[PDB]
Amino acid sequence: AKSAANKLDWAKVISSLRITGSTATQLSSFKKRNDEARRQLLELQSQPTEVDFSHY
Amino acid sequence: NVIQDLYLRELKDTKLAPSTLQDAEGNVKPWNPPQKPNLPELELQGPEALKAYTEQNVETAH
Amino acid sequence: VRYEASLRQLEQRQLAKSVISRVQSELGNPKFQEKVLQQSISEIEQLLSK
Amino acid sequence: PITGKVTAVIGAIVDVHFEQSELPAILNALEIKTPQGKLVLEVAQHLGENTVRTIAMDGTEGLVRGEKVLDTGGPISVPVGRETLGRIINVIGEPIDERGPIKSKLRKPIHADPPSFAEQSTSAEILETGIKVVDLLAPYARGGKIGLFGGAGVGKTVFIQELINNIAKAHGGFSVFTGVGERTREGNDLYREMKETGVINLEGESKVALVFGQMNEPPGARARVALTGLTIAEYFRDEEGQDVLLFIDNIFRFTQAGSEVSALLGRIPSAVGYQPTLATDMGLLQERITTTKKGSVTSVQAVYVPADDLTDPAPATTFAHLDATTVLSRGISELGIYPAVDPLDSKSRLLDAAVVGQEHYDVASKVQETLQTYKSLQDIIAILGMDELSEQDKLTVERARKIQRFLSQPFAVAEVFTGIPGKLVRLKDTVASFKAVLEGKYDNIPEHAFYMVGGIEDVVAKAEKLAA
Amino acid sequence: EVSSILEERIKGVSDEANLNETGRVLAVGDGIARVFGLNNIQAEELVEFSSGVKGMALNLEPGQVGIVLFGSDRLVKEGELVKRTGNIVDVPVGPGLLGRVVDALGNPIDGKGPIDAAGRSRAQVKAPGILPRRSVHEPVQTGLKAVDALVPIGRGQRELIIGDRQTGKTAVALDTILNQKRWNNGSDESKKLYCVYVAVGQKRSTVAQLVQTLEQHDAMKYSIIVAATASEAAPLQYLAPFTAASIGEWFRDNGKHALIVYDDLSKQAVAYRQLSLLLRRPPGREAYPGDVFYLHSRLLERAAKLSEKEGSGSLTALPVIETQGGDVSAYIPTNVISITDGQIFLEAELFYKGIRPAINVGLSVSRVGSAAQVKALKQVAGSLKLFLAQYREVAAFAQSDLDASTKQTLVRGERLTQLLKQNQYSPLATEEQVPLIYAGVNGHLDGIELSRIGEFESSFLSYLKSNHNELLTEIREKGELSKELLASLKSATESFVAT
Amino acid sequence: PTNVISITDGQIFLEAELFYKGIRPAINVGLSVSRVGSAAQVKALKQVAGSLKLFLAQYREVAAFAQFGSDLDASTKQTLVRGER
Repeated sequence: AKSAANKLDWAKVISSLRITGSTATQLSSFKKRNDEARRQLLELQSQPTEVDFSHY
Repeated sequence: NVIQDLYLRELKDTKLAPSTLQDAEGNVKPWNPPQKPNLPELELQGPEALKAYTEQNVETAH
Repeated sequence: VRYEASLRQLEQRQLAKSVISRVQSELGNPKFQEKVLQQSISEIEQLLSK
Repeated sequence: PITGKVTAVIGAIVDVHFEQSELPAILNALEIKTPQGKLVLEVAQHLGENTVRTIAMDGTEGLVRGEKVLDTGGPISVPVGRETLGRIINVIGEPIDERGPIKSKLRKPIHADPPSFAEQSTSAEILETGIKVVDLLAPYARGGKIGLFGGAGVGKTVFIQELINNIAKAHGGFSVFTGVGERTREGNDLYREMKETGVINLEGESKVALVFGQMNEPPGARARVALTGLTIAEYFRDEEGQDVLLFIDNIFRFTQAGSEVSALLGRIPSAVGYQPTLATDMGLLQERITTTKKGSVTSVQAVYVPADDLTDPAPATTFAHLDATTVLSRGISELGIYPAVDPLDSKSRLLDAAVVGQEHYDVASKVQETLQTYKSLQDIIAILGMDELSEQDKLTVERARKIQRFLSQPFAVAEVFTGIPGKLVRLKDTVASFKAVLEGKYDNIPEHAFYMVGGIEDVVAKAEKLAA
Repeated sequence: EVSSILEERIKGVSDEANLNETGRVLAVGDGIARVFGLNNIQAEELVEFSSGVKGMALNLEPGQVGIVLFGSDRLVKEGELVKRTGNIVDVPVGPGLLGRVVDALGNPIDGKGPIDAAGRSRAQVKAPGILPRRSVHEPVQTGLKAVDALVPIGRGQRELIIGDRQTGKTAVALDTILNQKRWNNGSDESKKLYCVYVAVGQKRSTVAQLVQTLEQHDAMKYSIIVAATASEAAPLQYLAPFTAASIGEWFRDNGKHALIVYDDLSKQAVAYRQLSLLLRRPPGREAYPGDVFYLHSRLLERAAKLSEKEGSGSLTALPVIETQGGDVSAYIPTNVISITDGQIFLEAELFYKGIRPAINVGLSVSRVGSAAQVKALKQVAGSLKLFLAQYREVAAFAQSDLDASTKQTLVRGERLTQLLKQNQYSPLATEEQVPLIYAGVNGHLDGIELSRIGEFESSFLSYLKSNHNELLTEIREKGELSKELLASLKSATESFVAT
Repeated sequence: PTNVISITDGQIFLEAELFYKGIRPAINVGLSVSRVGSAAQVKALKQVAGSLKLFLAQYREVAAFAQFGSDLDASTKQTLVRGER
């Protein structure tokens, strides 16, 4: 799941505070969040491919 | 009476109507198959990117 | 499904105008005469049931 | 075959007595031959004694009691279909364009029942006008009634003509312009302008059929003229299967005419002199304008509110059927926007996420705030600058000017006029284009790059050409 | 197929009549046929013309009988046979109207086949007497925090939803219907209000949207929509709330509960005006019929909370009244305001200023109010009424040199106002109303910034559900906040505020 | 009055108070509109009078503010001085 990944991600953001050079490290993390969130809405969008040839 | 006359007349005299499936086709959307089942593109191969990245950002910790 | 529904209404309107064609035939026929007798006797039955 | 005699003419009320004993029905049209004239009387009441009380459409001058009246046998029937395109037709369905006989096929009776509840489409849809400010911030309903608020001089006619152009492109439709009780000066101007714009092309297809009812016509004619227009639009929907535009200039005249007709029919005056029938009159108009399975009649309805009082029963009854308002505005035209659709004063009841999608609604809401913050902030800016305002606030302020610029879309009709290429930025493309600006991906190229351009690509191309 | 069903309908034409009362139109003008005949005729009896038009006989005049046509004048013609149906106005009543959009006659305009009519009951039926009533105490939630707390809604009692023209008044009402789904789904029939929406003068496009919204939220199983659309004839429009009322009586009579929303009585008024004026009955104030007070009162008095001897039932009603630009002194508004007990007054300025729901707290009152209200929700919301009262008064004082006291009021008040915003067509449960208000009352929200109020709200709810859906369930089932619950709840809120 | 206003293509409102104020013609500049507008006046006169309408409208707005009292900024008092003239 995403939640293991995200706990480690946001914890690492608050660790990234304690250094500087996370200039685009955090931007890579944001991108990883984006596409992760994209698959989750993807999985919610899906309908079974075949028509319901029972009714329709 | 008149009910019977109409009933009889209508039922008997018409029981076929036009019905061409081909004409229907014009009025409905065509089924055509999906396109681009494209496999994902592979990028950032090798530690070439990583060595570059370690060097590139001067601030590796400040 | 949409065009199928369109066909159900279209068929109903086609058979509707076909029914009008049956009406014009009926009002010409000496069924027009014969059904006056039918109405007459039917009214006799109704009015006698009063 | 069924004839009667005029027995009274008192004003525009003509009492015709039929001796036939097989009287015309209510709403049937009787016709009287007149020396320079045919006079259509619409049967308004049966007074009994085979005397029918009829309302005159055309003038009642020099009528002679005992004049023979011929029953036309059904309501007024008006020619319908494509042959009407680019014709000016009076209420009685005769060409007043003087381009000779219309030479139409079918003619349809003007009173026709509105579609049944079941017949109505169950889903709301958006009509794509293309016009950026319209599609983004006041999205037109498909087959609804869009209120146009604003007089003339705010580019009302040019707006109307651009809508006519754009629907003719984007939905391939036809339009009916119904001049209900129009001022004949404006009618001449409109006819001229439509030929100039070439929405009416004398040779070749005309995108619009004109039905014009001057105020000069007697009360009966100015009432019924709206229904004549409506019938043509109904044919275009049902038979021609189009999405149709029905310009109705202006709804106040529909009400006003109905008031006068009612008074003449001797119904006890209703409040502030309106007809008692006010609700059902309006009902018969507005319910015929609808989306059906066949297509839609989308009505763009100009509303001139009497004495700028918009709480009079005529406005109140009108507003009951409007689904959107487009406020063309002097002030917005001052900024030099084409059209001049005020983004924050044009409302649509189909603005919501449930209709335009959550993505669009979010975008539109964000735009509403981005604009609106600048309109309030602009008072603070004018006293102490946008440098006083926070850096991020300043970004919104800068972006607001870019958005405002980007809301001007050059008009295709205005290619004839000004000579700026028309842009008909598609709905999806419009939403995406503004979305990209909101995401600040083009908050880096000149404000002037957004002025009078098309899609986001055209902002880019313009920016490049500005730099060059 | 299409032929077979049609063949069945024609086959379903049978028999012959035994007519015995007929009329001949003397004159038909202005929808007022005056018929010679109909010697024996009941008052407001239904009469059927030869055209098939239906009518009522509102005026039984000495020499002629003045039918009011329910059809169009187009098909009625002079001398026409006027058969006497012989039945004063009646409409099908039964559980069969559940999930059925019917017109005034009762014909399904949603064409879901003939109604499972369990009775036909008259459209004019006298309101329950003094002794048949019994005091209101059973709450009915609205899922709108402001409605439920500021102006709590009981059963069998009527309160207005009075506000300015098309400020999405219909939306406010529709929200209530959606919230009844939560209890309705619940099997206990003392938790089932079977709502009836009476769409008066509403364009068919609008009613199509309504039907669609109801279907989308799958609410068409406790809904009946009596529809008299704009096109529908002024007699149908006149009798439309009356017809609707009879539908309500069946539920009420069965001892069940239901909520009937007459929307909007302003259009009922216009129709009565049209009838009276067209029937040449003496006109009166604001050209509204003289007995318009009597009409409105008859309708509004049928709403009743029954006594246990007459089987405890109810027929909650919520008429929606359209103010003609804000004139609450106007003859039709003033009358209705008097007749009903309570008002909720939506205010246009607030609506435009984005406070949706746009309830003006000041001009909302309930005269039954807290008598029916969840005990828990009452406890944590006495404060809320008072705070908002202060916030209103100190609102204008924003115009500078601001007392510390005024600044405390302003902060707490602004946050509260932000909290009571609610997205239309989203209802809420009491168990989630109670926590949100608790935070605001305890001033926890004061710390939270205005922009973050929204984020706070949903988050607080999810946090409450995760941390203790035990707390929520206790609130739901106990219905009374115990000191232990208020203690625990405060802790939970503190913890949530911290995150 | 309602009927005629609709029929006519312009209104040239006069105002009694302004008559007393000594403005003769007493034309109430704000209520007076020409819905046939400028394209009927002399081309020269159109050029010169371009912002005259705007100035007068601004004068009216400013004057209202001015009668609610309080010191006005100099830019506003430029309007006031111009407006009076």
